[PDB]
Amino acid sequence: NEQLAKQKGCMACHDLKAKKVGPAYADVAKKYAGRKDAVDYLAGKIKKGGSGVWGSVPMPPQNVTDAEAKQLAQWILSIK
Amino acid sequence: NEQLAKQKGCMACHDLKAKKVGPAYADVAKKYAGRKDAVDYLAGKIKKGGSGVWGSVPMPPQNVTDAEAKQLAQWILSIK
Ligand code: HEC
Ligand code: HEC
Repeated sequence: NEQLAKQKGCMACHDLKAKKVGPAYADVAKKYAGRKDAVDYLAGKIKKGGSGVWGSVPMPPQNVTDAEAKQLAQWILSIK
Repeated sequence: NEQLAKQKGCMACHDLKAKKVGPAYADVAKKYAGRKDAVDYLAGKIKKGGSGVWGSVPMPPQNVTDAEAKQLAQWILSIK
């Protein structure tokens, strides 16, 4: 039960339910750290959408330019 | 950049950084849905700790009785 989980400190490292469907940007940055094709890969994902890397729920295609997609990819890749 | 990510709606489905190291309970429940040994498995994980199912950061052993471990497992398995 939930009150026992709280009183035991469990909720310091767990949530009940994921608050966001997509991966956290720092986790994306870590997965793709050290890869020369990461910006091109991600900029295309962000623009066209995709599924199956992190799970089965898809990212819909996003309303960004190629420029904006590239920049978002560069920014996410710097997150730490 | 971050302001473009916000203005594009990206933060509806992403965080910058994971807020918790461990999996969300609803995700645990889904992974283990439909398994007769799930309560025994999880009660042991919660009590003894573990790593490598969700990632490499370990769950330390937790200060719970066997009773409490079993109940926490039963509760997490009901989360949806
Ligand atoms: C607004 C322009 C953005 C930007 C910059 C990003 N997203 Fe998403 N995203 C969502 C889901 C469900 C996933 C996982 C897809 C899969 O499992 O393959 C993602 C993934 C990403 C990534 C990583 C891509 C990869 O192949 O590793 C990145 C860099 C990313 N997104 C950026 C879900 C959503 C949304 C839900 C409705 C929304 C809105 C966005 N994402 C928006 C954006
Ligand atoms: C307080 C008593 C609890 C309870 C009920 C649970 N946890 Fe944790 N947990 C943490 C990490 C990093 C993981 C992943 C471990 C790996 O990758 O194998 C987990 C995992 C779990 C599970 C799922 C276990 C499985 O094998 O699928 C469950 C049911 C669970 N925990 C319950 C991290 C932490 C903590 C960080 C310091 C703390 C505190 C807890 N967990 C506490 C608890």
